[PDB]
Amino acid sequence: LWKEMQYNRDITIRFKFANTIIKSGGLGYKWSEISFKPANYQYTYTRDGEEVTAHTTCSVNGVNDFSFNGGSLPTDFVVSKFEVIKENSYVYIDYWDDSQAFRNVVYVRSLAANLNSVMCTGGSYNFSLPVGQWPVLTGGAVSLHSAGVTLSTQFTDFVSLNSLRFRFRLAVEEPHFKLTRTRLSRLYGLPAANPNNGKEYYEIAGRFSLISLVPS
Amino acid sequence: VQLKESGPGLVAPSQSLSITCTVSGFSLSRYSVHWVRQPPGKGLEWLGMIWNGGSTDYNSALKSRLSISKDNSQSQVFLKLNSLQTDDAAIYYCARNSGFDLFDFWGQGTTLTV
Amino acid sequence: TLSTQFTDFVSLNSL
Amino acid sequence: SGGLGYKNGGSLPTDFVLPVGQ
Amino acid sequence: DIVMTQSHKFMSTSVGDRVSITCKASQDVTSAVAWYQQKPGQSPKLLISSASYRYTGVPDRFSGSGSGTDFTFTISSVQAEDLAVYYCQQHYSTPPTFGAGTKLELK
Repeated sequence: LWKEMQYNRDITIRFKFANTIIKSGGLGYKWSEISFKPANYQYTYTRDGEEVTAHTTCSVNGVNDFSFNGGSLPTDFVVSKFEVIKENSYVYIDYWDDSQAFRNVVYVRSLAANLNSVMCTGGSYNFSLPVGQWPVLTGGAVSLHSAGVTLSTQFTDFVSLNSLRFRFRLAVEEPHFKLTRTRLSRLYGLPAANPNNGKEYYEIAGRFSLISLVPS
Repeated sequence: VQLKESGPGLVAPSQSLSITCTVSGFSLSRYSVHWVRQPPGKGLEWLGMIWNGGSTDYNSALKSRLSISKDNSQSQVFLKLNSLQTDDAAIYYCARNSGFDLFDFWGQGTTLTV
Repeated sequence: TLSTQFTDFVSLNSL
Repeated sequence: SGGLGYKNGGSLPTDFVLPVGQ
Repeated sequence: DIVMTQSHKFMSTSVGDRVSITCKASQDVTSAVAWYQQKPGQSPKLLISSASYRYTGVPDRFSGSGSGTDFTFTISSVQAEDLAVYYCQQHYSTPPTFGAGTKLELK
């Protein structure tokens, strides 16, 4: 004895990035990896005069990885791998909430959502050489445009665990990024050196629409 | 891409109202349509919105009067508003949603005299 | 693990 | 008869009252 | 139901000059304000989608800036076609709320 029900409610998504930098063993002129890493965030906002607490996990896929070769001497500046996101790539945002509307996202008929767009811009990162002038990687920007939503549940032995996923499409914007003291020719994208530019969070606001099968 | 309004133009108080917004150049199963109005000497006000699938969001003050529905085969969206008074005299528009609430393309607009 | 992707009122399932 | 080629199973666009399905 | 108030109702300018139009929001709207243009005998048209992002088919002399509660709108050079009334919108919460309206006058 079941029934279908509709929920039209607002949503705010607050998230941020993370990274991982490592160096290679030796005299100290060569870097090994400048890559991305997932990040978590916890916050509290109000809809309809009621406080809700939510959580967010941000990851990435489809990543373009670059390189630079300064020479073969022991004192040459070599970056073995740094990676950007540009125009053929996706960024993934998980989301779950404290409301009574997420108690009914078990058996879902349909789900759609209208969201704003946000721009993520880059910062700066000094490559610290022990002798000589330091190079620096600076710039970059992309914009995030929405895509579909995915619900996935996982059947282990103990208890079911499910998660909800927002997908986003990218489009490159200005300014370009550059590395100094080298020959990299002013490319586009958002690298993983200083991705969230000293800010506390990014923010996307919108509204969704959920139809689900509930007991009666 | 166009939007075209049509209505009576003149009506007695405490009566009904029926306006059809005929769309062209896009489909009503991929985009969503707004309704707004502007009284004489007033700013623009928001009335309603129908989603891609048939589902509506309404204004809180005018919730117990109006209803929005659409036809997908013959591409049109119609509006109804009953128990009208001398305050409801305005010019009604129909617009298309682009992002969250950005009003991208606009209609020609018909006026209502009471 | 069962996932479902919602594109235009049609479920796109995978196992 | 009608748009999208599905059409009482409900009142949605994609329900039988077929392009995708069995 | 965020109230969006505009301070002035009329502006005056020469055949080439800079124009400044502002409006304030009641609560904190994180950089989500649109701008519109309705010429007489016409329908409105969208110009600036976000707080600073221009639209595709817009002349270059239009620009916008501001965040938080204060939001401004500027024009670099005036024309004879630029006589209209201008509006600022709020697209952060559930009812979208327009402003009062500021009319430009040719002097």
